[PDB]
Amino acid sequence: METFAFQAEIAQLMSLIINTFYSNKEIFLRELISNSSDALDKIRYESLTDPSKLDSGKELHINLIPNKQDRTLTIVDTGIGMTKADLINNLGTIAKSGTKAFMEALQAGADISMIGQFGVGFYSAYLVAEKVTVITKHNDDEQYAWESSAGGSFTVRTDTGEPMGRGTKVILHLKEDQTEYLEERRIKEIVKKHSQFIGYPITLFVE
Ligand SMILES: O=C(N[C@@H]1c2ccccc2-c2c(-c3nc4ccncc4[nH]3)cccc21)c1ccnc2[nH]ccc12
Repeated sequence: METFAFQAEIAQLMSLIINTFYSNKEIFLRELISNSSDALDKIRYESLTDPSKLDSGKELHINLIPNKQDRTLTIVDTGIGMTKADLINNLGTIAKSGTKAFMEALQAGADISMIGQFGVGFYSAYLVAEKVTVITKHNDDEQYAWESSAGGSFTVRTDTGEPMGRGTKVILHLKEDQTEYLEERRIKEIVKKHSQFIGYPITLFVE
């Protein structure tokens, strides 16, 4: 397991998300489902020129998996996934420019719910999670696990878990006071409100 330091910009954004008082937290699901949808679009478009791109799995879907025992909400997609380079360097670049843009928009009057317009909606996960674990598999790399509980650092290591084929799993280790997002009625309510038109089947698992 390797440990990396977040750059100043993104670290500050993560702290604002965790410290700022904001009641409309439910938007985190909309943002994560949107990112899954985008990743699914990417692998699908690539498969149009190179069909073998789907040898690692032809199904294009999104699964929402709540687990009360572990107090986690997992979003799983069979999208393009992320390579090690994406996890450590590429997305670090996007996180910096996106954070800078978003922070300047906030001082103007932009709301936290507009975070997705700046390419850093992923971080809205910290509105409800104390820790986020990302398990991902890209065709050009091996399966990796990225993880961070804020505090200025994150980790990356090869994942020895169940082989995914291709895609991304975003595991949200929910804060003690945010367990409503593990309730079937609550999740269904949110999906219908913000993601009813996503072009991929969204299956809400139950327990
Ligand atoms: O939302 C997605 N991805 C995010 C992301 C988005 C924007 C900026 C950084 C990061 C990041 C980082 C990340 N943030 C950093 C900040 C600084 N340095 C390295 C960094 N890596 C680490 C893991 C995951 C992610 C995503 C991509 C493809 N399909 C997906 N399906 C479901 C999510 C998903």
